Amino acid sequence: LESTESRSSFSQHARTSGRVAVEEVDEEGKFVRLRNKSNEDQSMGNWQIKRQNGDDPLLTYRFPPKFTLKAGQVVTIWAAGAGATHSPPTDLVWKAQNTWGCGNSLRTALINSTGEEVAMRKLVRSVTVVE
Amino acid sequence: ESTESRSSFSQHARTSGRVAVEEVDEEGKFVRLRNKSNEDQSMGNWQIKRQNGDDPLLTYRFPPKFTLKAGQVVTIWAAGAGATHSPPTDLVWKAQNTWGCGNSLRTALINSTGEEVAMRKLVRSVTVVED
Repeated sequence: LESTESRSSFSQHARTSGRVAVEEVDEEGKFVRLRNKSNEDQSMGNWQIKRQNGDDPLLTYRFPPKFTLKAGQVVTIWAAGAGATHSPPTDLVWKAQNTWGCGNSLRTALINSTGEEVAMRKLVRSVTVVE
Repeated sequence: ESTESRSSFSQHARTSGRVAVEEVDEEGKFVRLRNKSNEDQSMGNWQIKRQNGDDPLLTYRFPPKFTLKAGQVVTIWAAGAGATHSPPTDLVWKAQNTWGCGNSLRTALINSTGEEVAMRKLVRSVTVVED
């Protein structure tokens, strides 16, 4: 008998330089997925992923000192809470952080070994309900 | 070699009465309606009006007697999907090959006196940063 009405919007802003893109970001905070979209391997030892969730404190993941994402390949980095299994080279677990973080603005940035941002993907979700 | 895009996906939904437009296939194969209430809804001679941007209006007409029971769904398939007509859960729109695809899809439920009682509109935008 009650009427309902809502507007939802979900936007994805992506930017990539170099060989590796931030391909998929879990809205439920379980994982971040990268892909080497090139025909050459990418060394990613001591690269980082910086995660800015709104005004939440920055979260930073650091890759192993030696890690290679091969041409065409995907790596998924799982937060500890997701219950995934550490299985390189396709699946890595971030043991220190239980979630990548949830919320209406999630910015995931890939950082190379010298500290430059080389790719990012930002998810924004807005919802308004008629009252 | 650098790439950048912003995509957005918006859903505007409005429902009065017992029956909502629950899911609209972006590939045009089907529309699913849900009786969200604890009571049956008679929908004999109701209509679904589909406005895809400025494309010609598409109009589906329910059978002259049709009941969507409390809590239940009905999926209306375009003839092109190859579904099997199986009332009351699946109805095939035999004359019409697709619900239509595109960046703006508006699906409205019309009762037997011509009132729009529910709707769901899906909009997709994508902008690519220019060289």
